[PDB]
Amino acid sequence: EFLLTQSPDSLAVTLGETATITCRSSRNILHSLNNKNYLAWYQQRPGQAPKLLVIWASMRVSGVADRFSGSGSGTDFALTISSLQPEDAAVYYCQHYYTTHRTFGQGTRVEIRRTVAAPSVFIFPPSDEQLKSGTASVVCLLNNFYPREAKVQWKVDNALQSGNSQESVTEQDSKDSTYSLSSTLTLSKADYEKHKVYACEVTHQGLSSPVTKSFNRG
Amino acid sequence: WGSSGKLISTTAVPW
Amino acid sequence: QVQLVQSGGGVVKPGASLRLACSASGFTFTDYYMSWIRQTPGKGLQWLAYITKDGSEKKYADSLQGRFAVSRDNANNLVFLQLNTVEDDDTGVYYCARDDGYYDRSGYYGVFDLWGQGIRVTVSSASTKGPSVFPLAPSSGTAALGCLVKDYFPEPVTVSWNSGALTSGVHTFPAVLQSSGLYSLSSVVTVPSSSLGTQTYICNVNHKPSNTKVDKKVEPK
Repeated sequence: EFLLTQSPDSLAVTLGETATITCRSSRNILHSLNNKNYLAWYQQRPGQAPKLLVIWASMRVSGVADRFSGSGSGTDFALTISSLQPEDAAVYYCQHYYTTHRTFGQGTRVEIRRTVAAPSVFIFPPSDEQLKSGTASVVCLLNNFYPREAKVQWKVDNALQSGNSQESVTEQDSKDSTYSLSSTLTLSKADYEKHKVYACEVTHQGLSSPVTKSFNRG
Repeated sequence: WGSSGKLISTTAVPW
Repeated sequence: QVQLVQSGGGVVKPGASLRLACSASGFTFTDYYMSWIRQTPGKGLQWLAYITKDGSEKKYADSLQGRFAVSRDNANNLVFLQLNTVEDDDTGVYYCARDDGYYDRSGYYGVFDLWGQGIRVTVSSASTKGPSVFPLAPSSGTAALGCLVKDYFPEPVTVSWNSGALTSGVHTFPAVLQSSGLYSLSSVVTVPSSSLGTQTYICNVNHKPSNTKVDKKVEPK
């Protein structure tokens, strides 16, 4: 019935500059009886509960920095963060309370923008301990890169792999505003011993051409 | 009129 | 101190039931509606349920098909959420929240001004299992080394290096869920390649759900 759609999904902002996040409602949430928009904004930092920032679309709650400003009316709303500070990197959510069945927008992730930084790439063969157990995990590390978008491809005897790896990415680093990424290729010991060359190939805006790290089983 | 807490209730009406 | 302290939660088998609790302090509990809100990868941040001050009226998100039941105990400043007939979509982090609003004859209109710390709910038939810890040995400027923390259940694990003395350059990554139903995580650190013959590097892994503590020395191979 009432759908909130935020945009963008994510935003990189230079420290000291201004971030604008929008929230669109599929239905009007301005009530003429009190001339109020039934819209709230929240901030959620990694590992923490959301925090209430703004009520009635534009009223900051107690303790909230005045570099946050809510605006808009009816169906179209915005949260503007002036003079962005490092603590402002967070996921922001809008929430309506125009009906008794409240919903949130999908969240907008605000990250700190910094200069491009290429990853340092490392590859780790399976340990002898693990192999004795019947499985081989090969790990590729992409260390301290920016922007967050990176592509890791696994190649086994030069053959591109699909479906047998998993990856994850750290939160943005508080010190240097970079990301790091870990990818694991998992094979059975038997499959592992059927091939020689194991490689991870990394594509990233800071690399003029893709970087490959590899080893020969043995 | 009912209030849960007071943040929203006390600001829902101009008066 | 004004706060909401959550408990309960944890692992629940598909189809079974699980209870979440929240304990309120520092405010007049009976002056407030209370709500539960979860965060799941598939459905985002999602309001689930509210209960009125005296516990007599309850409202729920229709998509829950009546599977969840909220209740409160005003004599002990507790609110509860029971998840029934749980399914894989119910895995996530569940929050209690104080609900500040107004109500007229049309309904209740409010926001969430105070939140518990969140509790992890894992819907899984997997059994508790402590991790295997395998070295990620430095290759043989800067060297990288680490530990692979594999095949544990449930979340979470913590990893430190050299009993917490080594934090610069450490990255402990979000775990991934394998098709076996067990989790796998890596933790890495970058160090001077020149330290590899003279500095000891030990990863300290703690998996509280299984009472497993393991220290693994990581050496060049």
